[PDB]
Amino acid sequence: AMKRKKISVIGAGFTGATTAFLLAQKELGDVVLVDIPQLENPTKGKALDMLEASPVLGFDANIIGTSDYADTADSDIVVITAGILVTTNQKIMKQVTKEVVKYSPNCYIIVLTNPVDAMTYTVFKESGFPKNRVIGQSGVLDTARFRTFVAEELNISVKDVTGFVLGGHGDDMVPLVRYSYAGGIPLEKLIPKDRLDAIVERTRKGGGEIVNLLGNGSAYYAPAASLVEMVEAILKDQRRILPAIAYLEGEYGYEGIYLGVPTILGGNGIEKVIELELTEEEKAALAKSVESVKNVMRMLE
Amino acid sequence: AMKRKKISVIGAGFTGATTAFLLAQKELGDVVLVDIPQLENPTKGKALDMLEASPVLGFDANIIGTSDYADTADSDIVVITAGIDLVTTNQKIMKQVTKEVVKYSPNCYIIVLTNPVDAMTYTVFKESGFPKNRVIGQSGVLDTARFRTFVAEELNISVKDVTGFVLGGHGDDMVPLVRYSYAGGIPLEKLIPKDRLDAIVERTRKGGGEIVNLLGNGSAYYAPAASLVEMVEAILKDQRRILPAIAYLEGEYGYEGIYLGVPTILGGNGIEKVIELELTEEEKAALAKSVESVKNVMRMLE
Amino acid sequence: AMKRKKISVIGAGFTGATTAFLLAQKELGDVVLVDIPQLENPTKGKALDMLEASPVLGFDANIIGTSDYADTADSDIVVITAGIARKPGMSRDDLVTTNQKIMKQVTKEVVKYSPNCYIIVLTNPVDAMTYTVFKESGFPKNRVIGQSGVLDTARFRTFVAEELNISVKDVTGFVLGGHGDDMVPLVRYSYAGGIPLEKLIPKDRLDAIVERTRKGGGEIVNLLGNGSAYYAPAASLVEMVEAILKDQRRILPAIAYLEGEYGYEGIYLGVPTILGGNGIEKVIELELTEEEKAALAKSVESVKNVMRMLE
Amino acid sequence: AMKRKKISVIGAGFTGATTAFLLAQKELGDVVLVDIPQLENPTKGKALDMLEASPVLGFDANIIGTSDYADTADSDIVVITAGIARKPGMSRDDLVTTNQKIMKQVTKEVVKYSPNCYIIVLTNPVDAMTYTVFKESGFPKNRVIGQSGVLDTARFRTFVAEELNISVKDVTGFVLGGHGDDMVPLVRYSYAGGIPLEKLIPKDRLDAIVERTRKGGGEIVNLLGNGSAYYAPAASLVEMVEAILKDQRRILPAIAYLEGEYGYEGIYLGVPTILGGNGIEKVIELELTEEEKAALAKSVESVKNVMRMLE
Repeated sequence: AMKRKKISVIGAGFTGATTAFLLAQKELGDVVLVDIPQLENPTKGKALDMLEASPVLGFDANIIGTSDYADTADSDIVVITAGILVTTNQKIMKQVTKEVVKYSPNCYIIVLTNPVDAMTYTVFKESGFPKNRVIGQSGVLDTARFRTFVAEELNISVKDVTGFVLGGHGDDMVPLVRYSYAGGIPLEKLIPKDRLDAIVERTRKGGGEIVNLLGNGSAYYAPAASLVEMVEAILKDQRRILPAIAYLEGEYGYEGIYLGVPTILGGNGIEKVIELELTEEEKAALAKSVESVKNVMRMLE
Repeated sequence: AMKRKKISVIGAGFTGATTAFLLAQKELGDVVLVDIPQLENPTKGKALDMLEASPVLGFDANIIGTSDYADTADSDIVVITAGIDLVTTNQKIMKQVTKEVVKYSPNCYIIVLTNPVDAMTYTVFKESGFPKNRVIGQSGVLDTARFRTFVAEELNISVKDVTGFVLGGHGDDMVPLVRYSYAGGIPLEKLIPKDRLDAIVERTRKGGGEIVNLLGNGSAYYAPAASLVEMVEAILKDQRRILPAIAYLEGEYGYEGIYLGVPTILGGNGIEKVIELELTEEEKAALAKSVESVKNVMRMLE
Repeated sequence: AMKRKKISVIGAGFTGATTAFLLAQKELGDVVLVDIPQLENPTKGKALDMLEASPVLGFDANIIGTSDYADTADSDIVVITAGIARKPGMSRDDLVTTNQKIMKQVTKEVVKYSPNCYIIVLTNPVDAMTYTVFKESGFPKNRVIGQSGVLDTARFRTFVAEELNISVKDVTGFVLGGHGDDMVPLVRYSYAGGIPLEKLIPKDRLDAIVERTRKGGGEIVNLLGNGSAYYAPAASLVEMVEAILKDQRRILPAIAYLEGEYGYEGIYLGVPTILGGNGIEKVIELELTEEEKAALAKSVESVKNVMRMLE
Repeated sequence: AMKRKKISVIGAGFTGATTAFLLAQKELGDVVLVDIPQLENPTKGKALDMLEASPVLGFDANIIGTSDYADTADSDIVVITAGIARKPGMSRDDLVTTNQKIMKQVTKEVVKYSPNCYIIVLTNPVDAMTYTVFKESGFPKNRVIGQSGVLDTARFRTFVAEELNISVKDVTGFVLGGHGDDMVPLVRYSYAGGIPLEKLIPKDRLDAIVERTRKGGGEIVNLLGNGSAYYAPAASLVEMVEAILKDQRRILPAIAYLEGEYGYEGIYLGVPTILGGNGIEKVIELELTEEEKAALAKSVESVKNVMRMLE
């Protein structure tokens, strides 16, 4: 019998709630929205509010809020949005992963939780899943901001701007501006150095730019979207080329780390890590980024 | 030259924000999200966050946050979600918002959410000087949305094949016609026993409070935002939908000078027509009771 | 392993091609367009053209033309659109028997390569052709459906929308039975925003709308000069495909096998159904007036007449 | 009052009809499908069939078929798919001269009823035919556009995607100039997820892909047997219509009028453009290599040779 995909979203804060609504809207599957029992009634309210929107927006999807992981049973994909001082989010990543793993042993996992490289590593180790089934989000969000900033600079559709991002957020980000185009035209040909360097730099600070404006909590629209593109690529077996936080076993000359790298995202999750020839400057830039990744993994208990 | 539609959403709370995002995602036009000066930076941050989603979700829409009504200039539609003596308080906000809105957008259609929507839409109507077709309240679409959700759960069918029919406002002011409510065209009274169907009707009456009580802070925002977006799309794309709307009556149902939840044609001229149904004597008594409460709330205005 | 739904479309004429293109556009799954060996090249050419559109319209769906039914293997759904239109001089019997032989040959190949698929039939006359596919397939009755009532309600809704100047989205039609003289419409279960149409459209004009629905297929035939409708038939197939693949549990009229519903058994008939992950989840049985019962009896009489032309 | 955009499609062959159907489906505005008085009934049949699909696919749009250009009055956009394929006995010159007359006759009617529309031309040879529509209309250059590069990039991306086994959404092609030998593809400006295709595909198979792109139109002709591509050509036209109606400011390749760009004047040429609410907002000039400059000059000589065939 034909049955809908089941997707569970852990964390019913703004990113989690938004991701649940975007998945249901696209009819990608039934959605279970999970958070802690103290937040049970807010979570139920959000999900039911979302379900009450379905006759109007015209999507068929079930949406339930819960504090019981039993309801996540046989999820095809789980999206981890929980957490808030790295050990804080490590222990949450461990308690969550254990519960997710029991009810859906065959599930794929996407981790938003900061810092993503280390939090996705924890979820990988604790799960005992193969490496293709545990992905973190980072590069798509940085790519999204960079594309927004270049589209504003050139006054062109964001559809025709591409960014290229290895590594994580802020100072850990390794952008290849030489693999960044407008309609396939290298951006170094279109935007003078000061303004381009200023866009790379707004991309680094992009997460903080939103926190500072809000005054409380962090970004949620663009992060939720980023998670949803990654989920869609798996559920619809799209074999997208997307930057993902993936477990390395020799690629770029590193091993036993999660790093932000170009991947093929398909029905098996990470189909493959793509290995690029970097310039000496990019190699140097990435080596620095990885040292920062090792620096956080050693912060783990 | 081909120009995008412009929509301003007043109120950058959860309903306002969710409405702006849904409008952009549908490529219905450029979106200006407005609130008070004290909240300007939070408004810009929500708007920028939404726009930064656009490369991933793959829509071309401009989203900007502001506290300056000049950024709302030449809006095709404005959605009022601003608000929280509830009547007396919100009346003040509606007069002040509407005076800025019409200054900058003299030819716009206005859709009002703010409760109580019957008295707040009346206040926007009188303050604006606009003809009745251009000043619209949201109520019944949201009530019908909950009703259909509940009926879809009850029968285990697509929400797409469930119809509700709702005159008047929320809760006890709601005048449902279950004889005009269907699953795949089949009267629900044929498919759901009376005890469960009255429970669904009562659940619809209370539906707004049910979310408020679960959230603990604030009210529903997803289904309200969707409800608003369905009405915006009907006007912007000139669809001539039959939808329940809070519309100004000049004779219809034997009432005049009030806004009331009634079935409407919604198109490019706004409310094209208020539809007049033959009501049974019970349904006329229910609607009179509902109108009594509307007049009651209008007698708290100044 | 998350894997894509697979849909085979049998028949590469205008309705088949349009159905493949719509299924792919909606990313409902990978599409295999199938026709006879003699048309292998035109079938591959239409499929490659559709595929070449996918980057521009922005959908991930694979579309291939073929005449090798091995390429249909593990299809979740198969849409049969193959069959003959009548010519001047052709007996009623010969039209039925020719199309019956196609249905048998196609079904044998389908069930071999996709023994677990759902099958949706368009081929005229759809009651006797869906019956034929059913018997040949050995499938349980929930997995073999015909299309008829969706297309009739689509024309009905188009005419009503034009009469009232409102969105087709807020108009509903309700039809039992097949096309033309065999259609059994229920105007009393037909609405505009939930308002009974008999309260909104005067009897002469509403009666004319029903009649235009009856002749709806003929009207497109006479305008085109050669062949029949394809856009609205194609869309009608897609809505039924989507109901199943996305387990929507839609209420939709379908050509369903009856074992007692409405007082009939051993036949396919247009009836209201719930369409979902298990195909026909339920044939819905309504309280019919005495006139509607008599019109459905005369419609079943035509179904049984055509079933008696089967070899 | 909010009023729908209005698009007229000239020619009710497979590309035109498919274009009309895709436009309606996207709710981009009301569609008027136009052909000659002789095909009025068939044009009306196709338009009615498409409109009767709209309740099922859930789109509100008016679609009419006509032979009366008065029904095109006040179009925001007009798409020209009309024109003749080469008859036996006909030279290239005769094919040019014949379609030139159709462009002129069509354009006269279009501008009489839609003095402010944007015009997009499919008709081959598109460089010389867009030029004809430009000069007959008396419109500014931003308002008259041909389609070519989008279709070639669609075929290219399809071939690259099947080579690398990845989403067509993550492949880009970059083509200057027209179809066949006139095509000037920049493989160095062609990527997968931003990665140059030269670093992912071996030269021999990349060369075969560039060659398959040149022959792409003919591969479809040869498979079909009796007509050319329609699905990818219609989709290409629709992406360009959408960029103008939704003022998207896409970077898309288009047949555009040059006054000095790449050193060329007084010709339409396949070039990268910004396409938005003003039509061609800008022709983008690239810094080309000496080989690329030489290839474009050869392609431009092909464009000038055809332009000399015009009367």
